[PDB]
Amino acid sequence: SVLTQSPGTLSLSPGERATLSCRASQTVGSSYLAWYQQKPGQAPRLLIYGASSRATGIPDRFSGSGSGTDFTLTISRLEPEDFAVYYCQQYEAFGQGTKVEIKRTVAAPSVFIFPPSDEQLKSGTASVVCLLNNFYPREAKVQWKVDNALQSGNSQESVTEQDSKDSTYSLSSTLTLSKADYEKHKVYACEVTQGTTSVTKSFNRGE
Amino acid sequence: VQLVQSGAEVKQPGASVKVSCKASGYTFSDHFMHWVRQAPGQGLEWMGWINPKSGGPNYAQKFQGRVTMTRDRSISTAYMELRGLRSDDTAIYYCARPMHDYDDHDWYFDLWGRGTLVTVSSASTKGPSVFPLAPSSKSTSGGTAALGCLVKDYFPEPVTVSWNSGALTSGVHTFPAVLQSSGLYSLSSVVTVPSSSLGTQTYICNVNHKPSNTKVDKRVEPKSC
Repeated sequence: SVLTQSPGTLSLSPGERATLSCRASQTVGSSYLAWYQQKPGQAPRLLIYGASSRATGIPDRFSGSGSGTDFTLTISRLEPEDFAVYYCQQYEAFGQGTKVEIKRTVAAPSVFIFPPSDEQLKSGTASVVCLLNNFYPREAKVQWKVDNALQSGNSQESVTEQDSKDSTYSLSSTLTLSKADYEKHKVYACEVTQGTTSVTKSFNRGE
Repeated sequence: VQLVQSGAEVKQPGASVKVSCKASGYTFSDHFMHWVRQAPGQGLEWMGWINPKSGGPNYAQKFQGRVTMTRDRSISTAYMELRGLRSDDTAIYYCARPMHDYDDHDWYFDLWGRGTLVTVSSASTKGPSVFPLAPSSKSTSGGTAALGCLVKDYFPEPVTVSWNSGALTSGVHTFPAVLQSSGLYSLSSVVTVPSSSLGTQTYICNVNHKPSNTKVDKRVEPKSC
């Protein structure tokens, strides 16, 4: 069977009902499904075995149900420790997973840009850092433009986890180039796009 | 009731790695031993199981011909050997024990090991190169200044970054490392501080790379532009 889970990003406020989905289409009806919770740096912990049976030590708020191909894991009230990734398993098949996320008001990123340091230029490598600080939701499109030309394949990005205080995300976007390529252009910018808004922070290489 | 595994290992591409999983607190031969790996950021991937009694395993078709699962009933330790390691074989390898089931469906993994980190890379250990993210007019927006450090070209994981020897913790974001095309990890740590304190307070990032026994302290001096 093939297991599919949705939504993979279920953003809900603490204290409200959370409903998850698992579709075992490539199976008969084998009500031999299971549910797991995994936290970063930890192994998965069994929550539901069978269609609806709770595993030992699992609080009452966790429960499961199913009908043929569609199965649901429901948490009646979201505790602070319930915001994690969840997987469903049938025999040896695993779903792609569902991440439960704290829901908060929309926050615009604080866009900062850092030119390559003079020390790094001496080694023949240039790195330009685009910083997105304390925004929400996690979705955001960062595009590098060098002399008003969109770049492709020469940048990488990483995202921090939800901050423990304000439940926001921070995204880094590093543009990696050579010294020769960095010296042949003046204007460098990253365009952050989020919800009909496109903030573009730029600089000139000299100056 | 516990499942201890072997320590993390690093192997070159094309080599082989063997991971142990010793069982405690239960009868080893009464339950099968399954192996499930998880790539960084991906989901769970079932590999195979092995019968402790007879020793006859069953592998997934993806790993067939590359995985050998054995066991030692004397010490209650199960083994998993993967050969022909590829760059995409970097994953955390767990061992899971299915529980006794009323319907004899021995696939409900209630006991898990802490996992074994297996990293496959053609790179050699290198010290991190730390560069300053100097605050300037391009990072000062209405009384708030942004500065940081770029930890680039280091191998292997992990590194630990602090600020002001741990005295500065508010508004500090250390990003997860990204694997560059050169095979070297590269991350960056940032912090937002009042722009009034740029000319008075000193800010130093503390990058520690225990695998290379290198500890770099970098002072971020503000720019004037």
